[PDB]
Amino acid sequence: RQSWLPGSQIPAHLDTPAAQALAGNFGFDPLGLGKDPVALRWYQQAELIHCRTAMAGVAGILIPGLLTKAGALNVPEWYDAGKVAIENSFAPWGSLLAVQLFLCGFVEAKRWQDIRKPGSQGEPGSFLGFEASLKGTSELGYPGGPFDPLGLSKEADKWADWKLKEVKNGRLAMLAFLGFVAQKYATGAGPVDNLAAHLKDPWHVNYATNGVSLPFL
Amino acid sequence: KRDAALPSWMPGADLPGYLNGTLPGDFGFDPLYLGQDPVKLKWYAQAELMNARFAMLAVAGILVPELLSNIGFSWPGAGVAWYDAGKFEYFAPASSLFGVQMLLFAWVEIRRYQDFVKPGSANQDPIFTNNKLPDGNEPGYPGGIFDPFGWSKGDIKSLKLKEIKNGRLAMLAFAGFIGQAYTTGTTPLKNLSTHLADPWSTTVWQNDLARL
Amino acid sequence: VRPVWFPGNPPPAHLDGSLAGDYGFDPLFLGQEPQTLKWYVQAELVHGRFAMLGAAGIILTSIGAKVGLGFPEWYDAGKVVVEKNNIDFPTLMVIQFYLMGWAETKRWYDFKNPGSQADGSFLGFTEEFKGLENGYPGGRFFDPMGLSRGDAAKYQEYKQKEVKNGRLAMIACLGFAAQYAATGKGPLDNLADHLADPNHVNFATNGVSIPIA
Amino acid sequence: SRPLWLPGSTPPAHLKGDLPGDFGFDPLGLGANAESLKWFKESELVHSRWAMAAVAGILVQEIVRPDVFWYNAGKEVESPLGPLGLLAVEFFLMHWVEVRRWQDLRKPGSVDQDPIFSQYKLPPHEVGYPGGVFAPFIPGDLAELKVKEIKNGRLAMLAFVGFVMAAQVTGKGPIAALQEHLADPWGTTIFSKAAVVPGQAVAPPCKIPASVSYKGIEIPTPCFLQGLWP
Ligand code: CHL
Ligand code: CHL
Ligand code: CHL
Ligand code: CLA
Ligand code: CLA
Ligand SMILES: CC(/C=C/C=C(C)/C=C/[C@@]12O[C@]1(C)C[C@@H](O)CC2(C)C)=C\C=C\C=C(C)\C=C\C=C(C)\C=C\[C@@]12O[C@]1(C)C[C@@H](O)CC2(C)C
Repeated sequence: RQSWLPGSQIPAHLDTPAAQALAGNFGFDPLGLGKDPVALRWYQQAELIHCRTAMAGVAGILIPGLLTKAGALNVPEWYDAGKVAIENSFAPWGSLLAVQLFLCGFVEAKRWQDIRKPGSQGEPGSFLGFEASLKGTSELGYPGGPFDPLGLSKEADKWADWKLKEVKNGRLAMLAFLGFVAQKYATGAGPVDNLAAHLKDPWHVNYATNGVSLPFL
Repeated sequence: KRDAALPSWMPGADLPGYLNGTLPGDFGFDPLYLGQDPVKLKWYAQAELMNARFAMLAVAGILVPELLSNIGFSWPGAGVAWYDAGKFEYFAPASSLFGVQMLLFAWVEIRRYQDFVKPGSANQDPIFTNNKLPDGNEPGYPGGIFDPFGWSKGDIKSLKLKEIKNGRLAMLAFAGFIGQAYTTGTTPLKNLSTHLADPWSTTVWQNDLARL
Repeated sequence: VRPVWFPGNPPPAHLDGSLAGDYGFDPLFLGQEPQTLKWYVQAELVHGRFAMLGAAGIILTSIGAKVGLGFPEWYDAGKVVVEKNNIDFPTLMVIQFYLMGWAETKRWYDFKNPGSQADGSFLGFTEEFKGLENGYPGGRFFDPMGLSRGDAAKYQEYKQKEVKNGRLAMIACLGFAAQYAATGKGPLDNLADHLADPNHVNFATNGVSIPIA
Repeated sequence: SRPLWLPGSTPPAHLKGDLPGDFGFDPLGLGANAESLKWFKESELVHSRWAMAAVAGILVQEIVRPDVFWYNAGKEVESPLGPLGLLAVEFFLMHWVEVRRWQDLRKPGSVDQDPIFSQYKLPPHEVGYPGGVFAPFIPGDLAELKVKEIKNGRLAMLAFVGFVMAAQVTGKGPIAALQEHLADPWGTTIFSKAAVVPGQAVAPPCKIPASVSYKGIEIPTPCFLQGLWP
């Protein structure tokens, strides 16, 4: 029974067989946000969407950042790319965002109705014959079907392992983005530039000496 | 739980049970227990062959061309460092060659993967249906037309062991090329000549301390 | 029966002599509750063990200063080490709390749930963190020589020796602070002065401890 | 029943005379734990065997090569192999030898086989006393020889420590220091060059230089615990 803190008392609601079926369950819930079984089902979906969104976004800040330093690309800092892109753009940011909310809202709305009634989007005739493939799988938050082109979710032996990798990289990615935001205000430089500075002189270039994080010292 | 009769990377050491000598080069080396899960170890078995076989070709393709140049043999590609072959100008641009490379490799690799997923299912020529590989081949060892000289009909177990030993050494050598080239800044055979010129004062300890 | 801090006074009920260094000294009944007594037993040992390291370190460096080897006084070492070695104090402080925080959190949850740190969670170590008693980790990491796994009679004798040298060290560390505040000199600087003229050089004549003097 | 370090005393329970050189000396009870004694048994032999070779070498160096000070032999010696060339061979060769000896201590009888040559093998033996190739010739009874080995070995371990402190204080070799003692035995004892009493403390000066320049680098050379010298 792996736990975030050995010797601590795991919350009872996280030890139930339903709770232990969740990937990445290390008994971490000190504030008791998941005590209600109905709430935990909703928060699990929130983590998956935050996990997957964070991984896509971090990959879009980090991989372009390294290649930019390597000289294979020329991409501005993630906190400047918004301004640079909108200049040589076919639309203003107001129009671009409004479309984004229609498309994301429509797609998100279908996902929302599946949380309320799992498998309800396979209603015959609701879509133009495509509703059959929108039923999802038996596990909420793992749609599969058209979202799994290579069919990696059809191997029962590897299923639990895959879900653990996703949540682990997802949680790490979520913290990475929080680090990008905190390191922009703290240091006023890019993520890869901050890493370069730390590696040069680790013992003098860190948050303990940035003059922000520890105001008392 | 591993028997003591089998060769051991560290004599007198307990070794994992799942490394029971079935695979070639099974010396029980797995301090991190990476291959504990049989499904994963099934994948890692093929990855070692693929990384090894390419490494053997790559190392052969980095030493022999340089060895010929020193001997004086003259060809237009002579005198080009293994890490400068990319910059060299050929009959076609690098991009066009790269595009052809992926299209050709996409066919063969997916063909190889299909056998791994379902062994024996990719042993037939799509066009000339008469052609076919022997039905007894296992993943990673196609045989048939891939073994024209019939060497696999002899002591196969010894040959598999010899392949993986040479392959593992080749993989280490290539990592040496990257480390040495990135540090020394010269070709591999040049480093060997420097070491032979003065073996005692040319260790990596001497070389790296001087830099920092 | 057993000796007590105040001869003639019966020892408290909650102090039965089982613990090491028990002289029935608890005038304020701070450890009357059995569970709170476990917490303080370990608090005393940690305080005592640190004081022994502190006292030995202060004494040794003071000998280096008097002999002229160039060591600074214990009350100036911190400033000298940082400046001479060019160390960022806030970074050194943070590193200390990561290492102390990890090590000392493990000791915290072993007290709450004994044996919990020996479940193999930490790098697979399953027996070096099990613990022998309250405040006595044991094991082949904290007790490599196995002096707690040999003779049982002598191990109990050492527990008596550990606590009493720990209490003595704790008093000494208070002496270093009080003497520095009153005198402004190093530990062995005070000792040398006393040996010179013990009658006319002591706390009763420093002009501070006894203001009415 | 057997001679003891302090005649008339009772040896500790965990000491019973089974091991060679077992004279019942263990005031701190470091050998009480069975496993700890097994490890400490190995280290005593290794320490003693190294000391005997080291002590013999220092004496022979002074006789053969009086000019060179064994203390300064580290920097004085010059060889084509260079500083780091010598260290490289020493590290790899010692790493192999020590690991194999270490493995036998953990799991005896597992590293007796010769890796390269199959036919050759080490006969069964006790931990710390390899046989076969290591012991081509035995003058007499092993039991007597083992006692002789440790008693000479224990003396050698003290002898080497004597060289270091004599070298650091007198700044001379072992034989050279002895000749000084014979010249003026009364004025050369450690009592006759150091003394501490209430109010005064006199200690000998460290005669080894504070730092040593060796091929462009500075090697610290501190006297051992010079601050606590008498
Ligand atoms: C096993 C795989 C593999 C490895 C380890 C390398 C390793 C290397 N290639 Mg090579 N390549 C590999 C496969 C391939 N390469 C190429 C085509 C090239 C080219 C065209 C070049 C390299 C170069 C390089 C070096 C990059 C570091 C450097 O000096 O950057 C600094 C880069 C430069 C100074 C080059 C600047 C001009 C260049 C025209 C800009 C564009 C470069 C491309 C983005 C390179 C893309 C390579 C990718 C696909 C592996 C390095 C030695 C470069 C080299 O040899 O530099 C001396 C180089 O120019 N490779 C192809 C296509 C057939 C490959 C296909 O698999
Ligand atoms: C949900 C998040 C989460 C949180 C809040 C914690 C919180 C904690 N865990 Mg952790 N864990 C968490 C998830 C998990 N833990 C574990 C498994 C464990 C174990 C096994 C243990 C802890 C322990 C601890 C405690 C460490 C206290 C301390 O001072 O650390 C100080 C922190 C450090 C020393 C490490 C971080 C240092 C620094 C921030 C990063 C430096 C990185 C550089 C590469 C450094 C390089 C330096 C070199 C080159 C010189 C702390 C309460 C320990 C404890 O106290 O147990 C009782 C403990 O033993 N956790 C797992 C795996 C199942 C988790 C999975 O999500
Ligand atoms: C048993 C080992 C051993 C001992 C007891 C000595 C003892 C001595 N050497 Mg010698 N040496 C030894 C091995 C070696 N020395 C040298 C090279 C030198 C030089 C060049 C010099 C000495 C000097 C000295 C003297 C002063 C030492 C001092 O203050 O160091 C202070 C402490 C240090 C400098 C570092 C201490 C290191 C630590 C104890 C062990 C480190 C372990 C490694 C990290 C592990 C990896 C290595 C492998 C081999 C295990 C002293 C008499 C000096 C002298 O002559 O003074 C008058 C001097 O200049 N030695 C080599 C060749 C590489 C050795 C190889 O084994
Ligand atoms: C295939 C293995 C192999 C071989 C035969 C060599 C050979 C050589 N290397 Mg290279 N090297 C290797 C792997 C290898 N290397 C790897 C994997 C790396 C990456 C870490 C490096 C990184 C490296 C550097 C940075 C330097 C060398 C250098 C050297 C030279 C020896 C002096 C030295 O400092 O060595 C250090 C090398 C090692 C300690 C190798 C350790 C790893 C290998 C796999 C150990 C194999 C041991 C095994 C018993 C087999 C021995 C060889 C076999 C043919 C009998 C010599 C030309 C130096 C040079 O060029 O001097 C002029 C130098 O500066 N090597
Ligand atoms: C712990 C053992 C030890 C160590 C570390 C040293 C170290 C040293 N000795 Mg000393 N020596 C020792 C023992 C030791 N000696 C013993 C036992 C003797 C008596 C036989 C001598 C006799 C001696 C003399 C006469 C001289 C030295 C000298 C030296 C110095 C230079 C060595 C050299 O150039 O070798 C170069 C190496 C060779 C030419 C090849 C040596 C091959 C040997 C014999 C192999 C032995 C293998 C065997 C298994 C070892 C078993 C014992 C071991 C496990 C301890 C150096 C400081 C020289 C000096 O004073 O320099 C200033 C010097 O002239 N030594
Ligand atoms: C979604 C996300 C990030 C998304 C990022 C995106 C899309 C970025 C996009 C872009 O960058 C690109 C690619 C390129 C740029 O040019 C443009 C932008 C547009 C900027 C992060 C979430 C990040 C989310 C984070 C950090 C959440 C952390 C939550 C924590 C720690 C909660 C802890 C606990 O709640 C538990 C679990 C249990 C309780 O009992 C106890 C407590 C402690 C309360």
